[PDB]
Order: sequence, then C-alpha cells, then structure tokens
Amino acid sequence: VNRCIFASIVSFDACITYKSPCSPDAYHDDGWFICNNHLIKRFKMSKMVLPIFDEDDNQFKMTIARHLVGNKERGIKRILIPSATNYQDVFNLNSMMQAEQLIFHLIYNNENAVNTICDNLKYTEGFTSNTQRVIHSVYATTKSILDTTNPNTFCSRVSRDELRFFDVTNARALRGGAGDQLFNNYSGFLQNLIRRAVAPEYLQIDTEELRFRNCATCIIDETGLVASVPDGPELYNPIRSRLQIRNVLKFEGDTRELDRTLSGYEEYPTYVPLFLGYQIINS
Amino acid sequence: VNRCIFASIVSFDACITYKSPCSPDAYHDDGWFICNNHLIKRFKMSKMVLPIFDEDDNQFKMTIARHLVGNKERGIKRILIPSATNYQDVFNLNSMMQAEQLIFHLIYNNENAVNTICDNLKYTEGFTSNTQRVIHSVYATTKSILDTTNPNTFCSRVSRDELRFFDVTNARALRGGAGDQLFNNYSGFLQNLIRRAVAPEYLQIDTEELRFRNCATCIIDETGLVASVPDGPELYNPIRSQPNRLQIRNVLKFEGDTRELDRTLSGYEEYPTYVPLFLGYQIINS
Amino acid sequence: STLEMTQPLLEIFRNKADTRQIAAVVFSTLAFIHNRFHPLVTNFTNKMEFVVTETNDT
Amino acid sequence: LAVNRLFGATETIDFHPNLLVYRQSSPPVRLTGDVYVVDKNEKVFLVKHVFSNTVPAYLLIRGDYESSSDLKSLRDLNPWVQNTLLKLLIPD
Amino acid sequence: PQQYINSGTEIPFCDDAEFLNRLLKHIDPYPLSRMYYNAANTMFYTTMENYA
Ligand SMILES: [Zn+2]
Ligand SMILES: [Zn+2]
Repeated sequence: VNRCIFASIVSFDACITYKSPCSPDAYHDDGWFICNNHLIKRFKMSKMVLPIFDEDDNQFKMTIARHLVGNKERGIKRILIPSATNYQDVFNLNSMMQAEQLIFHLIYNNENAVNTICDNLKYTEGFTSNTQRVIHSVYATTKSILDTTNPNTFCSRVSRDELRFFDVTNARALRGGAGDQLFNNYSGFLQNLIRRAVAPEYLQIDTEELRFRNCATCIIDETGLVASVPDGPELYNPIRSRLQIRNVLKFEGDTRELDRTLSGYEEYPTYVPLFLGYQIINS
Repeated sequence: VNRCIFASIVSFDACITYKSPCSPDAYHDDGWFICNNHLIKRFKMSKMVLPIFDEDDNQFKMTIARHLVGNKERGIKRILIPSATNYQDVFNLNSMMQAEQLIFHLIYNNENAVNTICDNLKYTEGFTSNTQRVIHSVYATTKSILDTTNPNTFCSRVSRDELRFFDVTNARALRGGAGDQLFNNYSGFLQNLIRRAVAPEYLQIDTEELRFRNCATCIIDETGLVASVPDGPELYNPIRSQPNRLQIRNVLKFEGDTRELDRTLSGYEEYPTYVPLFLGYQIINS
Repeated sequence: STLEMTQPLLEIFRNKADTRQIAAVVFSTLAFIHNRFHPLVTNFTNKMEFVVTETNDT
Repeated sequence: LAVNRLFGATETIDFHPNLLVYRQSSPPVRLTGDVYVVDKNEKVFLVKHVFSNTVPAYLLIRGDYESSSDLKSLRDLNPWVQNTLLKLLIPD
Repeated sequence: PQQYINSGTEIPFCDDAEFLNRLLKHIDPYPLSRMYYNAANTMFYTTMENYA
C-alpha cells in the first residue's frame, strides 16, 4: 500500500512520464502525502523529527522540516508557500503538466479553471480513457484526508483548548498576530501540513508550560509562508547539494590536523529549525 | 533520408519516451515535409492520388487529400486550418509541447514567437544547460527548412509562372472573396500545402476543358479553411472505419446458408466512400 | 480466479444447463499445462470445440 | 402478472438463480416495446407482454436480446410489481 | 458439437503480485503432501466405479 500524493500523480502521455518518482517513504504513513523527494523539489524543504523526552527516553517524537533557502535571496525567492492569492504567481503553472496545474487548482479551489479544463478534456480521447476516474480518485483521496474533519479534527477539536498559536511570542514582533487569523483562512489541508511542520517555541502542559528555544525562527507571511526571520540579517543557511565572482576572503587557516585532533568533539549541525509560538496540551 | 519537419522535433524533458510516429513519408519524396501521422494528428486528413487518366501509360497521376471531419462536428470543429488570427485559440497551445507551439508560431511567422518564448526559457535549467544548444540547433534547422520553402524572392527556390485559381463562383454569387489575400498572408509553405491537397473542379487544358465534380467540396474563410459546402447539410462523413474473453460463441448448425447477398455484392465493386477535396480552378497554356 | 466465478466451482458442474463455462475452464486448463511444458505462451490451430457426454451409455 | 392474483396452486418451487438461462442466442437480436434493464451486468431485462390480447404481464429475460435504444426506467412501474421484483431478485 | 470456441489467439493472465502472495499465505498451513493422496485415491476408486 502506498500513499504519496506525488505517487498518485499520473501523466497524460507516456512521454512526460512522471519519472524520478517518490521517495520510498511513500509506502510509509506520515500524513505529509508529499514524498520527501517532492518536498525538496518544489519548496526547498526537508522533513525531520524532534526526539521528545516522553518524560523519559520513552517514545515521544514530533515531525519537523528544515528549509533549504539560501541567505542572499529575497522576496519571492525566499517564499516557502503561496496563497491562492499568488499560487499561480509562484508556480508559473503553464510550465507544469496539466494534471499538476489541475491539482494546484484543487488546493486553491480554482473550480473555474478546474471545470473549464475538465470540460475541454471530456471529448479528448485520453479522457474518454479513465484519466477522469484517475483524477477523481485523487479527488477522493483528498476527500478522505479532509473527511477527517478539516476544522474539527485538525483544530476545532472537542479538546478545543489544546490549541496551537503560531503568533510570535514577542510582543514587539508585531508583524505576526493576525497571521494566525490568516491560518484559519488557509485551506485545512495546508493548516494540517503546517501543524506538522512547525515546532512551537512553547507548550503548556498540566505538568508545566515549557520553553524550547529563546527566539522564533521566522514569521507568518501575508501571502504564503516565507523565510521570514523576525528581524536583522537573514541567518546563514548553508547549501548541501557560471562565470561569476565567488570570493570568500577566508582566514589563512594553517592549523592543520584539526579534525584528527578534535573530531570526537560535537560536530554541531546547522540546518534551521521551525520553532514558533505556543502549543497547549492537556496532561 | 528523413524529410518530415516533425522528425526534427525533440525537446528537453525527463522523458525518455519520445513518441515520434514519423511514417515512411519522411524517406518518401513529395515535399509535404510532414508525415501522414501529423496529417492525421493535427489536420485530420489523408493523402491520396488522383489517378489522372491518360491513354498513354504516362498517366502522370496527381497528389490529393481528403478530410476526415465528422458530420457531427460544428464550427471550429469543422475548421481545418485557422488563420494566424485564430490558431492560438483553436489549438490548446500549452497542452501541446512547447517547441511544437514555437514551431507553429514561426510557421505563422509571428515575431511574438521570439518576443515570448526566447525570453521565457531563460529561467529554465535546460536553458542554463547545453540543451540550449540542441534547442537552438533544431530551431536553426527549422529556419533553414522554411527558407528552402520560401518562394517570395527570385533569389529563392520558387520562380516564374502561376495558373491555379480559387474563389470560384458562388452559386448565390456573393461578390469576390479575399481568398487570394488569405493565400498570400499564408506562408508559401502553406500555399504549397494547398497546391498539394486541393483539386480544382475544372482543368482547362490549353484550348480545352474538363470538369470532374458537380460542385465544390470545401469552402474558405478569412479565419481559415472550412470543411463545409455552401448548400444543404454536410454530407455524411465516412465514419472512421488478443486477450482471453468470456464471450465465446455458441455452436450453430454448421451452415453457410445464403452467400448471395454478400457474394454477388462483393463481386460488384464497392464504392470508395471518401471526401476528396475539390476546391478551385486550373488552366493550362502552351 | 479472473473468470467470473459467480458460483463455487462445484455448483458449475452440479448444473448441466451450461456448456459455456465448462468448455472455457477446460480450455484454460489445457493452456496452462501446455505452457508449463513450453515456456512460450502461444495459440494453436485456432479452431477447436467440445461436447459434454451426458449418459452412462455414452 | 401485471395486476391479477394467483389462485389454486398447491405447491411452489422456490426461486433459484440457475433457472435464468443466459441464452447465448444469435449475435444480432432485435426487440420492440417497453424494455427495462434489470441488470446490464447479467444481461437481464424485463419486457411487457399480454396473453390472449387481454392478460397483461411482464416477461423476464437473460441474454443478448438487443433492442431499440428506448431504455425505460424502473421508477415508472407499479409498487405492486416493484415489491414483487424487490423480493424475487433476492439480492440477499 | 455443443459449442463453438472463438478459438482465436487468447490467453488469460493476472499480475497482482501482492494479491497472489496474500493467497499464498492463506494457503500456507495445509499439509497438502498428505492431503492429496486421498484425492488420488478418489480418482482411483472412480476408475473402477466408472463401470458396473
Ligand atoms: Zn511523492
Ligand atoms: Zn513526422
């Protein structure tokens, strides 16, 4: 059994085959439905796991993603996610295959274009072929994924009080706030996706309220989410894999054998986390 | 050697599945520069020969086409070949492969081709990569082919006389018709396609005439070729005509019975039920 | 299993009104046997046919 | 029977599916009058008939039995016969 | 003959590997080795029951 939405992706013709397929995790159950391959490919992110002490080494764990954006690029190039307000502006959908553009119109509820292209395809030979039933199978899949209640299961729980606020804790980080109001207006599938991705800064428990990083990684953004440090210069995001300058005015660095001397010491990884706001959980 | 325009066509993609159907037409030699596969795919037509009759063995038979438009088709559906003003709407460009679209643009000879695509590709990884090389190479080959088709100038392939005519008398005789204007607007390539495809209902031999159909098969519009006739309804379109299966025939009492109704009828010649494209007029002189 | 088992196997023969399903099954069996003798999925003289004898005295 | 009610029988056979011969029949079959697809899948159909020009009834059939296009809808029929079918189909 | 066969080129097959493996597992327990000798004996009996 396999679940990645990008493995559910199909191509209308043998050429333009949807090759370079999903990461094998597509056989897993994760509730991302994106394979990590596609998550890298489309949005410059890679998912990750917080190990939580279950009051113990006992299993408590939470999902995370690092972003893969660089330190120099700005605006749209920093954008992580769009709104329907701008999803076409970000994707340049025409470059994309027709089923991809279709599925984006699904996510952003562009029923107009959806039905337009559906009606155009009806009489095409390849849509008298069961491409219709394929696309509506994808539809049904999403329908199940939101049959789990899009508001009630996702957040409007009867344990309603166990809420995530993604608003910035800092009272001076005032560009946040109504970003949480936007969150309600993003489609619930995406709300759930965020609820996966984003580590809280804090959690209230009946045990205690507790604090996990000093300061927030980014902020909520007014179209879709962006590499959005609350203040100051963008933090150096390194990159792990044309007639331009690439000067790096390095220190001379003659202290050879450094690694053979020090390697036992903790080799601090750098990839940016996703602390944001306050979760609440009963007991 | 290959001579189909479409054998040129290849594009950057993950795909290793290019579906090029290009028929024997490519290595045949009749200057269509397009395989029947595409005559089908885009243009819903079939290549034919008129067995031009001669008492001499030199029958000097002639190229022809016939269209495949279904009788149920309406308007744009019956439009065979749009004008530059209409093609972009007629065809699902973006669904069609990028380079194919671009090629269509160039066939229409629009600057907008380079205005748009040549810029638009800039961002693409393939534009960044050597594949730019292959792309523009195939482009240049296409340009060369177009220049070979170019009639416009004496420093060019085509020269001297012309004697075909079109815009033949309407029954209700509405004045004139810009069909030569459209003809000239169309690339001489398209004009050669018309020459390949379109029979005249009359041929005037130098000092003699012969006529071959009561009435024209096709009509022309400023927007494009129309698969229609001035009058009545459209003629009946000749309709387009291994695993285990549960349905296994029952025994019958081992009889052939009345062969006649199929036998003698098959002995009788069965009509070539097709829609040959007659539209226009031809003359000859010493 | 592909062959539209509307019925359990035995029911088929407990019926005698049919010949269709029976001959189909038989032919499929012969195909499988020949295939195991011959790693070459194939078809034969493309006419063959069958009869169910129905009397002890036949 | 369309309407009338049986009398005078003293014993009954219970329905069983095997009774419904799927006549292989000739490839072409042509039929007329009201037609109601019982099951496209099983090639089952119901058709109007009268005996002696006066005895309205419906006839079950199963097989090729191809007919005019004018497929009629179960909706239209009488509750009487509809109940009757509902049981007799025994989709249970 | 009681039937025709279309008798043209036909072969059936199926490929639902997971399905087939599911079948295999369901089948696993049976000591068929034992269980089928009696079947062969059935055919034997029938060989003489064939005639009285
Ligand atoms: Zn995927
Ligand atoms: Zn070609």
